[PDB]
Amino acid sequence: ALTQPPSVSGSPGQSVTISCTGTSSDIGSYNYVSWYQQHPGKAPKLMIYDVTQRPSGVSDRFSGSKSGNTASLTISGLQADDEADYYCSAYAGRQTFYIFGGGTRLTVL
Amino acid sequence: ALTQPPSVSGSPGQSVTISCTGTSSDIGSYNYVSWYQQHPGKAPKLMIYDVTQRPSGVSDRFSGSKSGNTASLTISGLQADDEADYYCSAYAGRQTFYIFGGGTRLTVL
Amino acid sequence: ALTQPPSVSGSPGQSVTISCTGTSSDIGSYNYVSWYQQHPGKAPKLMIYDVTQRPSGVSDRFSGSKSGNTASLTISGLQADDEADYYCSAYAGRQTFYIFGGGTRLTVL
Amino acid sequence: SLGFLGAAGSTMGAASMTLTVQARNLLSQLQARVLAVEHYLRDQQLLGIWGCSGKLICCTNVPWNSSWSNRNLSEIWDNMTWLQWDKEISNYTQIIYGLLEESQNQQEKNEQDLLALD
Amino acid sequence: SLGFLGAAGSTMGAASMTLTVQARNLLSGIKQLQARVLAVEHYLRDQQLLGIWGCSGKLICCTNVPWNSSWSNRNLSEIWDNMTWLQWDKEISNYTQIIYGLLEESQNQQEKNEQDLLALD
Amino acid sequence: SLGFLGAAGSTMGAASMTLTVQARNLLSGIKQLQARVLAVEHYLRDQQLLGIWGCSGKLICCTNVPWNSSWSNRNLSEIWDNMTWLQWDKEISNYTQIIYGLLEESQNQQEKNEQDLLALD
Amino acid sequence: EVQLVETGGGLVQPGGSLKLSCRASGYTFSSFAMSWVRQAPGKGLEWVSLINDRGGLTFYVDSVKGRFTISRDNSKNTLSLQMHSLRDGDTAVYYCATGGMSSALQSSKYYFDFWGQGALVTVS
Amino acid sequence: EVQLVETGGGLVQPGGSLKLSCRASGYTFSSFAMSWVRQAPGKGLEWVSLINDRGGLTFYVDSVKGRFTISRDNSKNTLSLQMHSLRDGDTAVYYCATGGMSSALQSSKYYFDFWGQGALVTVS
Amino acid sequence: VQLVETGGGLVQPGGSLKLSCRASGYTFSSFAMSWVRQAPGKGLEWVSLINDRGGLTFYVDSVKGRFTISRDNSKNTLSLQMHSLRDGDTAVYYCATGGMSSALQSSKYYFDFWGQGALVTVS
Ligand SMILES: *[C@@H]1O[C@H](CO)[C@@H](O)[C@H](O)[C@H]1NC(C)=O
Ligand SMILES: *[C@@H]1O[C@H](CO)[C@@H](O)[C@H](O)[C@H]1NC(C)=O
Ligand SMILES: *[C@@H]1O[C@H](CO)[C@@H](O)[C@H](O)[C@H]1NC(C)=O
Ligand SMILES: *[C@@H]1O[C@H](CO)[C@@H](O)[C@H](O)[C@H]1NC(C)=O
Ligand SMILES: *[C@@H]1O[C@H](CO)[C@@H](O)[C@H](O)[C@H]1NC(C)=O
Ligand SMILES: *[C@@H]1O[C@H](CO)[C@@H](O)[C@H](O)[C@H]1NC(C)=O
Ligand SMILES: *[C@@H]1O[C@H](CO)[C@@H](O)[C@H](O)[C@H]1NC(C)=O
Ligand SMILES: *[C@@H]1O[C@H](CO)[C@@H](O)[C@H](O)[C@H]1NC(C)=O
Ligand SMILES: *[C@@H]1O[C@H](CO)[C@@H](O)[C@H](O)[C@H]1NC(C)=O
Ligand SMILES: *[C@@H]1O[C@H](CO)[C@@H](O)[C@H](O)[C@H]1NC(C)=O
Ligand SMILES: *[C@@H]1O[C@H](CO)[C@@H](O)[C@H](O)[C@H]1NC(C)=O
Ligand SMILES: *[C@@H]1O[C@H](CO)[C@@H](O)[C@H](O)[C@H]1NC(C)=O
Ligand SMILES: *[C@@H]1O[C@H](CO)[C@@H](O)[C@H](O)[C@H]1NC(C)=O
Ligand SMILES: *[C@@H]1O[C@H](CO)[C@@H](O)[C@H](O)[C@H]1NC(C)=O
Repeated sequence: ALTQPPSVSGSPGQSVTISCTGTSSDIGSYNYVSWYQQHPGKAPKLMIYDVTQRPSGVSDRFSGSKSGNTASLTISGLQADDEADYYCSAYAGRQTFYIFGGGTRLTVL
Repeated sequence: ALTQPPSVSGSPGQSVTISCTGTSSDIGSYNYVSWYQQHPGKAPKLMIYDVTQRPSGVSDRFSGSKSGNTASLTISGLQADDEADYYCSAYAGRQTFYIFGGGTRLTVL
Repeated sequence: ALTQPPSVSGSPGQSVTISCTGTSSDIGSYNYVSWYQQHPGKAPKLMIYDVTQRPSGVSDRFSGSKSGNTASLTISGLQADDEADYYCSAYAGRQTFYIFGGGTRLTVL
Repeated sequence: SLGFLGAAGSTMGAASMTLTVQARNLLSQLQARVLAVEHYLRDQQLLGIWGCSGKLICCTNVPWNSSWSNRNLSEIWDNMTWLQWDKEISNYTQIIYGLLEESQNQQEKNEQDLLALD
Repeated sequence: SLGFLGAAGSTMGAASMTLTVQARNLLSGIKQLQARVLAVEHYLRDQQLLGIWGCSGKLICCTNVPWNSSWSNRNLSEIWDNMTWLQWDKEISNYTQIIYGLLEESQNQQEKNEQDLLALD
Repeated sequence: SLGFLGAAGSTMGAASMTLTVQARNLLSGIKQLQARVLAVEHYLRDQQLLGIWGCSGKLICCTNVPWNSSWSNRNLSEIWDNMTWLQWDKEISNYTQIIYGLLEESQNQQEKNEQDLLALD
Repeated sequence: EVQLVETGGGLVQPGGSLKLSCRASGYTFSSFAMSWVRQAPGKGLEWVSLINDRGGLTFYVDSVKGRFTISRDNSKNTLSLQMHSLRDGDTAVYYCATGGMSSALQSSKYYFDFWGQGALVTVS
Repeated sequence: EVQLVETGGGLVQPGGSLKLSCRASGYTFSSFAMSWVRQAPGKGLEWVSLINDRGGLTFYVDSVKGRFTISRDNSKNTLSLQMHSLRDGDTAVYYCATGGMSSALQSSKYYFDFWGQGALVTVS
Repeated sequence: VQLVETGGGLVQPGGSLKLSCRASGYTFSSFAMSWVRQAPGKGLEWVSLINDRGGLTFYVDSVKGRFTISRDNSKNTLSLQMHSLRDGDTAVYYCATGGMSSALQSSKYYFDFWGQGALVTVS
């Protein structure tokens, strides 16, 4: 249900953003939007939840926001070790619990 | 869901009927069938409600009937501002409250 | 709805299996599978109910079984068990009470 | 809020919005306390025999008979008060209650059968 | 139609149609006052016991507690068509408290599940 | 299984699992009749008050009244996990009449909305 | 073991109405749920409607919920099926039957047991 | 004389939002339910939304359930329809109307007895 | 926190397979649990959610008639029994915490702790 454009790229020291597009009944109606960072061979560790919150145990260079029916993940101090498949996840309601977009490959030159 | 014929016409002094056809969930199961008259450039006014009832101030030239899954607006004679776009409307239950048909042009020849 | 074999056959003194298959909401989730014998020109009569049971008045050599989403009627002997379509039926919940699908015109040659 | 019975002289469609004010004054010498408790429990039992267990406004499946009262709703709810209405239908109240009981009994069996479908 | 306890000797399937007749007769100097208080206390204890089972306001209340075959190994064609409520009450004098405890626990689980589902956005 | 009030010193989240243990101990010369009548009157006032709120027949009743942060600014991780019902009662007792009035008004609005929804043919 | 006798109707135009009925004998009618099952001349069996023993609960397939009404009279031992807005696709032999659902205090069935002799419905 | 006057907006961009404020006079505002009905320039009348007399209950067509909010203020005698995420297909005249529902104690109507002037809502 | 799945592949589609997951490092009975599907060439898909007590289970429509999720709070394990498996169900199935809170806790609607994959193939 969610749209996540692939082939996102950047460079160390520059900021990057990854977009996520949903609809009025899920992103617009709920604030339960989360982001995951999956390295190849590794579990998709949680990075962002509740749009603006982060869990303990991760760097604070990861942030995000929501507006309208869209949401985004922002990385400021991009590192070479941030090359990974990022996922957008959102709560859709009681009849459908969670929706995901496709994988977004973030590469760092 | 309501189909009614266009291009209804008649001479002054003659009577006409305007039909409205629906299904069992729109017309057959309910007596809440109404008719409206809209003049070009003006908001529609209520002319017939509850199949056989008239609003106060509306003359007795407008009547109507219901049979099966169809209903009819009967106009006895034709004069003055009878030339207009007429609409049928019906209660369609709790899931869809009201359904309107298309416009019927009534002209006085 | 319920898939049945294309009118299997066999010699008198041999047995046949008449399958009846469906989905999880028709067969897999319920044990209320019954079989009926409808002689041409006559009304159907109950032969098997509750998968394995037969009513009083019905002779032996009629039995059944169930595995997975497949139920079956085993008919042994074929002692003038003349062609009578051998319909299956299953309970499929409150919304879809009973389904019969097709039929099996068993012939005893 | 007007207070206890302050809507008694108001119309039924206005007094019907103050039911909790009346309800809270039904519970709050021993013979008087036991009598009040018994009257409260008899009224709650009548509500529980019907399907109106925990409700103050309860819609039922008993159709209204024109022989009980032939007034339209524009008179019963907008013009008439509860005292006048209570006087008008006293002669039929015991009939109406009986029908309410019968309706709930049928409903209970129907629900018991509807929950019996696998 | 048969009056209070008139169906006591009828089968329980037939006696189940007279629940309102039995219910209406449960509510209606020092001895009169003690008798009235005692009747009120018995009524309220039965109503509380129904309430903690999720059966408040109902005379026929279905539950989700399965019937154990050890409590009474009888078919419905025998319990409901060929037995009275008095004989049944004698038969399950034992295990009544087990059934009541299971009903209380099942209702506690149902209340928690309903609270979690209603709190689910 | 802790007994009557055994959960009194437990946290609110743990004490909410014993609602039937406390509920079943609320019901069970002229001095003793006064005591019994007062126990019945307190029980009935609590049951009527639950009924007014639309909570009849339930021990855990969810409502449509939003929580006002001025009544208590604690989050769920503090109220339910690190607080007992006695401490909560001490903190909320200043605001329980406002809460009760809001519950009564909310149920009256809910009953009117349900009656109007059931009046649609 | 029991006797079920249907009474049918004649030829009806599309959009008309037709009433079928069924009489029971040899058993207690009020003790069993009854149903109506349809069979097109060249097809198999299709269940159409089910009514419980008291007549209070009726169930239908989606295609007939707004067209067919099933009614029961336990004093006359009589069933009826009133069909409106009939189409040519409804031409079939209709049977009344004893079986189907049981009323919660009885052993579970979920099957049809006793069948009638059939009644023809022909739609032009 | 009962009068309804729409004082809402006009031209908006695709994806934009606006509100339509409808004033009413000549009758007791709190005693009647109200609605908004849509009519495209080349189509007939289409019902969009209705609100009860007390304002607690709102009903919509499926296409606007996640986009349109209808509310009323009985002290200001003001009806307000807030529209979000409008599409090019939503260009139409939106009529403010009184009637179509009653709160169970009045009478059965299911009709719109008063209509406004019609606000014109367009999308670039 | 650790989550260790036990599982394996399947041959002859149409059969059934039992998967399990063991939790450590946190109170198992205090958190909701879920299973999430990730095909090798696709993104993440949520499959099932069970609450902390285990009384409430939720599924996507495609597996409502196929998958059963249960949890044992005494052994701190999950058990997922998958019936009528098809070749299109080949994916890595991850065991994860979260997905809901039982009304008396702050809401989450996220999956924080993830497992390492059930590594389930269908042939
Ligand atoms: C008494 O009647 C007047 C006349 O309309 C009315 O305005 C007033 O509200 C009534 N009193 C009560 C308590 O309803
Ligand atoms: C109203 O009561 C009379 C009293 O005999 C009865 O004959 C009639 O059928 C009743 N009507 C309704 C609709 O209940
Ligand atoms: C109700 O009946 C009375 C008869 O006295 C009539 O005057 C009044 O107009 C009726 N109400 C309606 C809404 O027609
Ligand atoms: C109904 O309204 C009229 C208004 O003139 C009043 O005179 C009459 O008494 C009212 N009816 C009742 C029963 O109070
Ligand atoms: C009601 O009963 C009383 C006496 O019991 C009688 O005077 C009165 O006329 C009766 N009313 C009706 C409407 O039958
Ligand atoms: C007592 O038993 C007989 C035996 O047939 C039965 O007919 C009768 O109805 C029973 N009595 C009651 C009150 O049910
Ligand atoms: C039924 O009761 C017996 C008591 O001996 C117990 O062992 C058995 O587990 C019970 N059955 C169920 C299904 O709980
Ligand atoms: C019910 O159980 C008894 C016990 O023997 C048996 O005789 C009777 O036939 C059973 N009834 C049915 C309908 O199976
Ligand atoms: C109940 O259990 C006791 C235990 O000794 C036994 O004596 C008694 O007979 C039992 N009663 C029934 C009705 O089974
Ligand atoms: C009392 O407090 C201790 C603190 O750890 C806790 O473990 C214990 O369960 C508490 N008692 C009760 C009855 O909750
Ligand atoms: C409740 O909160 C509102 C703001 O949401 C505030 O205006 C009001 O005063 C609060 N209530 C109390 C009793 O302080
Ligand atoms: C939430 O609760 C924690 C304690 O569990 C507390 O430290 C924190 O400040 C609270 N947050 C709020 C009220 O926003
Ligand atoms: C709250 O948590 C602290 C943590 O040490 C504990 O000591 C205290 O007893 C807890 N309070 C309650 C009421 O359980
Ligand atoms: C409740 O109100 C009284 C009245 O002054 C005040 O003294 C007391 O501190 C208040 N309680 C709380 C918990 O604030």
